Amino acid sequence: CRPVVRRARTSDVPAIKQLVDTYAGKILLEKNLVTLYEAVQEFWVAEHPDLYGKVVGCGALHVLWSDLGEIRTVAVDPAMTGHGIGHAIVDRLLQVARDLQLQRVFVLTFETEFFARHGFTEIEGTPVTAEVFDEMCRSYDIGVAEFLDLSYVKPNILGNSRMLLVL
Amino acid sequence: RDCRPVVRRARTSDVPAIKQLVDTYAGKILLEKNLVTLYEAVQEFWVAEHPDLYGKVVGCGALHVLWSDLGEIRTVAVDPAMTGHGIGHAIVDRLLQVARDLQLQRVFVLTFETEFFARHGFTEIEGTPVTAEVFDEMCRSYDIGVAEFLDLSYVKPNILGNSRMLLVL
Ligand SMILES: CC(=O)SCCNC(=O)CCNC(=O)[C@H](O)C(C)(C)COP(=O)(O)OP(=O)(O)OC[C@H]1O[C@@H](n2cnc3c(N)ncnc32)[C@H](O)[C@@H]1OP(=O)(O)O
Ligand SMILES: CC(=O)SCCNC(=O)CCNC(=O)[C@H](O)C(C)(C)COP(=O)(O)OP(=O)(O)OC[C@H]1O[C@@H](n2cnc3c(N)ncnc32)[C@H](O)[C@@H]1OP(=O)(O)O
Ligand SMILES: N[C@@H](CCC(=O)O)C(=O)O
Ligand SMILES: N[C@@H](CCC(=O)O)C(=O)O
Repeated sequence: CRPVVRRARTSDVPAIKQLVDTYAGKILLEKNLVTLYEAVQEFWVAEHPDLYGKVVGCGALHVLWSDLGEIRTVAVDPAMTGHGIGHAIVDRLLQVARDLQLQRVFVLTFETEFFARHGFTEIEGTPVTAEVFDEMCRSYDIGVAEFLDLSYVKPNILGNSRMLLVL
Repeated sequence: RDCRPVVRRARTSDVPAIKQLVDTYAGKILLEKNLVTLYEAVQEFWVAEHPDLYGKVVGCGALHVLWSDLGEIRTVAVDPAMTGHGIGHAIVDRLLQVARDLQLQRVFVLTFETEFFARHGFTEIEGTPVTAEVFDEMCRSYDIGVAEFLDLSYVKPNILGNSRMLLVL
């Protein structure tokens, strides 16, 4: 299995949404269409080569600061799991992270083994509320960035695990 | 065109240069932008390299996707010492190609540089701007149903009192 992983187009957003909706709830955070469209340039999709490039998976990398990214919304069609599509997507995202000149990537996930294959290690966060987080983000600049590591404080909504990768 | 520069995807390392370009024109000409905004939006940004000066960033531009069929051109800026040589146009050429690649159907822009954008096929349009507060209510409601009747390009607030222009791809 050699999925093609490529940058998303607006035309893939429906398939992305469908993927999210499959797992949305206590596993993945819900996303509406407008949110996805706006984020489209963060998104990569996996194609099924034998099936004419049909989209069977997705993932996103979101930039927080000059040195830090977060992987989000990685999902694979439940009928296509276990063939390396997932790992392919993550591989791509990490390369993008490198190309962008990021130094670290974090993720919030229940799939700790999956991510551990990529070198992610579980860390103990200091999560805050959404409100506190919004305060932090509003103040965020060079000075604040000196002492505040967003990877540690990013809210944990689903109650999953926090993991970190040093590029 | 004098300068046919390399136009490439932004990196986080480029953001200080981008910020410098924006701050050069910010206020009346361009909407200001802090570092955090820029970092988050980095993946929307393209930069123009000086062909001889160690690839130094001498221009920038971005495209922002609003909905399946619509995008907006933002924060296009060129080093003042390097203007009039085709860098601007090279940037916009790229953004427009990105738009097409993305499967956008239309692109808009809010600008004082009307002749510049007209070169790329943009025509002025009669906006019906709303307040920022209203625009935010609109965005919070936005979905397939609303998009049926509400064209965000007509209503996006005009902060700077410039011209509103549209391009059908
Ligand atoms: C921020 C976030 O997104 S949080 C992250 C997680 N997202 C989710 O939980 C959403 C719901 N879950 C899913 O969509 C999927 O189950 C995913 C994304 C977790 C995994 O997708 P999969 O496509 O099954 O992943 P992939 O197939 O690459 O790997 C799974 C197993 O297949 C096998 N496999 C791995 N690589 C390959 C390969 N190259 N070729 C063949 N088989 C492989 C391995 O046995 C592997 O197990 P591992 O997890 O121990 O490495
Ligand atoms: C959302 C938004 O971005 S709003 C719009 C853009 N932003 C701004 O206004 C920010 C401030 N302005 C700037 O940074 C610049 O002046 C820009 C971006 C508007 C123009 O950049 P430039 O690099 O000067 O663009 P470029 O050289 O391609 O400009 C073309 C003009 O200069 C002259 N010119 C351009 N290329 C050449 C060339 N190769 N040889 C000779 N003359 C040229 C032409 O007269 C042309 O006229 P036009 O304005 O009718 O097209
Ligand atoms: N990748 C993020 C979007 C990040 C953002 O643009 O805020 C998501 O899946 O929603
Ligand atoms: N491209 C926009 C940002 C778009 C966004 O909200 O992501 C800018 O010039 O900052």
